[PDB]
Amino acid sequence: TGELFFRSGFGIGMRKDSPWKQQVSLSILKSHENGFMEDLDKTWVRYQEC
Amino acid sequence: EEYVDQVSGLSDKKFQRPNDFSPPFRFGTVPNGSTERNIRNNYAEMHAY
Ligand SMILES: N[C@@H](CCC(=O)O)C(=O)O
Repeated sequence: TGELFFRSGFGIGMRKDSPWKQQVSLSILKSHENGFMEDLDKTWVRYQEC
Repeated sequence: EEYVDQVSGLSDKKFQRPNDFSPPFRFGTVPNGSTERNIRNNYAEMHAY
């Protein structure tokens, strides 16, 4: 019931002095443009049984 | 009662095979943007159409 408020998304937490903090952000944006995260969404999150 | 949508998304038969129906479905976009770059890398024939 109701609308949405405090709209914030999920992320991967990493420490500040991490060498991998740049290669992860370039892989999530690449998986949103080729349709990789919509197979993961229709398999676990979207079979609406009732 | 309640109405229903005409298409289901970008993976519909009307967007992939426009010539296999009635006088073809007419869809397009404005170039020089991000949606054109997204469509070009994922669909070639649809991009040209
Ligand atoms: N926001 C797009 C332009 C608008 C669109 O493509 O829908 C861009 O900066 O390229």
